[PDB]
Parts: sequence; C-alpha cells; structure tokens
Amino acid sequence: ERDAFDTLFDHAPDKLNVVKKTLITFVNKHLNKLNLEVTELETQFADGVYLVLLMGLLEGYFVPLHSFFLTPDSFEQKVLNVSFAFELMQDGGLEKPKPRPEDIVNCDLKSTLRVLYNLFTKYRNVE
Repeated sequence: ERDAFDTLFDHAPDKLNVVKKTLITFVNKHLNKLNLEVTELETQFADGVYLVLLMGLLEGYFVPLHSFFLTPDSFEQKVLNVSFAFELMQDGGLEKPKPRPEDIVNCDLKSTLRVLYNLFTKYRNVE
C-alpha cells in the first residue's frame, strides 16, 4: 500500500521540494529554541537526537538530556533514540509511524520526510 506522500516523493520533484523547504523551516522554528540549526534533512535526523528534542518542544517541554543518548556512540544508541521519539509521538496521540526506527538511522529520505511531515501536519500551530 501507498499514499499521496509516496506519490509526491516518488513522482513530483517540485512538490517534494516545497515539502522539504517547509520541513526545514518548521524543524528550525523549534530547534532554534535550543540554538540548533538543521540544514540537511538527509542526515541530520539519523542519530535520533534532534527528533527526541523536537518531540519535547512540540509538546511544550525540554526533554532531560540524560534521558536519551545525547551523543550516541553506535547504531544501536541511534535506534534507541529514534524509538524513544516514536514513543513520544504515540504518547501524544499519533499513530505508530510507518517507518522502522532504523529506517531513520539508515538515512532513508522518504521515511525521514514522512515522519517529519506528520509532525508538521499535527503541530504546525505550536508557537
């Protein structure tokens, strides 16, 4: 099974470009609160750190930095971080994400963008 996000990612370069553009703006609206900048969606979410921090910010709090692997030393620590971000998503009411947590760690762009897009849809009005 595929959906409209598969269709644009797979077939619509111009629409994909505004999606990416919008996602970079959105993730920085929040991550800039921590003096963090994203420039490259392809890799800067792979280690799970920004994704955890973003999830706290979208729900109005700062996640304790010792509660996840702030400087992950391995594939496994990255996967654990992504899994924790997915847990926070579900705790807040989102359906379990489509992608495996390791898909994000392995820098699958479509997986990364879908996850971020579903956050944007839900949380675009968080200040």
